[PDB]
Amino acid sequence: MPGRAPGSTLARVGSIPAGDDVLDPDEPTYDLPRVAELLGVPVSKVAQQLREGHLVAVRRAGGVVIPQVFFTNSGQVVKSLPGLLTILHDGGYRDTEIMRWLFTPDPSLTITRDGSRDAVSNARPVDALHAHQAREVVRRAQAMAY
Repeated sequence: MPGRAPGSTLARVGSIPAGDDVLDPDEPTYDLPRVAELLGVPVSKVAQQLREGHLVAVRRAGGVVIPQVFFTNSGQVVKSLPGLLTILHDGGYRDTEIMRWLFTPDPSLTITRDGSRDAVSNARPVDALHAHQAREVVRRAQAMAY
């Protein structure tokens, strides 16, 4: 049928919440001053990234942190990461939910560990995206929402 969809622009911007820390506190994390340090930008620009749906932050004990793993080994944001956020944002998934599936090692996932050559069955999808095996993560994101 002739029926165009008025969904030309996806809503990839909104208010991204910060709530329950999914990663364990011993896992490497970034903090607002540290990200400001990393990108060479003010804290306010870091907050803008968060407002633009480029990055996600969670709260541990009271402090707001951003997992190291959201940034590549080059200290850059993963290109398709705001992309996953786009689909999950449209699906109405909160910060805690995003990291939920993302930090859960999947038994049916067998990927090579980032930095390594070897394959790990039942690994965290984070290593997949960090090693540009992101498509499986995008798939998992899609399956999680739509």
